[PDB]
Amino acid sequence: KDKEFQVLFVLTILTLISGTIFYSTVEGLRPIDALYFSVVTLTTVGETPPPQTDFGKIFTILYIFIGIGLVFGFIHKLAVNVQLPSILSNLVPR
Amino acid sequence: KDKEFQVLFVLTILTLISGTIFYSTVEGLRPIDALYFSVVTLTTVGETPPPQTDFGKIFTILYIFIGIGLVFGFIHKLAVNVQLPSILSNLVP
Amino acid sequence: KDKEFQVLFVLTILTLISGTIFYSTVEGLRPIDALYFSVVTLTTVGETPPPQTDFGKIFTILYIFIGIGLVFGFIHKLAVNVQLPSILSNLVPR
Amino acid sequence: KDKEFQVLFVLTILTLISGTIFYSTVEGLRPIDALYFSVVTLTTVGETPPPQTDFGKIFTILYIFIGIGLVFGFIHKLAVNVQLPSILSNLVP
Repeated sequence: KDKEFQVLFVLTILTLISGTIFYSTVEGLRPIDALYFSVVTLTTVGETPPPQTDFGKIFTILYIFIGIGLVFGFIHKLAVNVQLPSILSNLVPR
Repeated sequence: KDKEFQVLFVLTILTLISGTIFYSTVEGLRPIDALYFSVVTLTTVGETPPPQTDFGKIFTILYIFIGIGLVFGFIHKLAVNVQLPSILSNLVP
Repeated sequence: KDKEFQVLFVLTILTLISGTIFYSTVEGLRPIDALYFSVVTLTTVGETPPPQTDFGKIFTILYIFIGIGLVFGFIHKLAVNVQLPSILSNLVPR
Repeated sequence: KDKEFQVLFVLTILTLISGTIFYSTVEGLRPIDALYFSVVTLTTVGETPPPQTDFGKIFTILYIFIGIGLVFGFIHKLAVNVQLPSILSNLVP
């Protein structure tokens, strides 16, 4: 698998579980929506409203600075170490 | 050009067709809008509302993780291997 | 100045003038707003509504793919070749 | 740590204080909201409305160009020089 990708994967899931728990609890979201927000926020897509609560905004500011690096690193490794080899193997003629 | 840019181009179009098909079918969008969402979502611009359905949100979460890398790699190759040479050639007196 | 940064700067301004002209004309925006959109769109910040018109959406899709690379390259060079030296010079004790 | 991360940290806080002061004063926002906008705007997340005033839009255009590089450089250094070592040390049995 490659221990780095594996670890990046775990950390990213941990980061997303944490956001998911925080947003459903504090912003009153359904888990699906708290997870959805966490994800589109850390990947910087952002096509949702902002948080309503001041805790929500605060946590969110911290969550982005601490979380964006992990998330983008995971994507990088996924693309470089997972997807690129898959594509390679799939462009082989047999 | 080069087979690499060409392939990256095809994959990106495939990824965008797939999103287009998914969003028009599941979120009920006109193809233009499903394509428009796919594109602004994978490039992370996101200037639209979120998906309405739970399938839509689920697929979208997966589509971002799997798709952002391809899309940004394609833009990278386009910039480096297509646009930069074009600008070079067209700065020559 | 450094000819590369200079050229990147010009291209980015050209790209932004083009978007500014397109959006004020086709989406009916005030120039300030057409420029504002162009900018937050190419930098991927996106905190505006989408385009209304189908031409608008089409042009926008093409404008992002062709424009995001230039814009981010310009930012990179600005940060590396302009801002970093300024900061350096400004951390010198005299 | 290292003087570099430290400096990048200070500059980012300075850039965010400046945006905070600007937006609360010119766009009439509570400091929490002016800080919140500054942050999601420079990190490019953007999940809020745009500025209302023309000064606000102008400043914001400039603030993105000048500020995005600092902010992303700081995140880079934080990830590379702070978070990676922390994770390393805490994977040791």
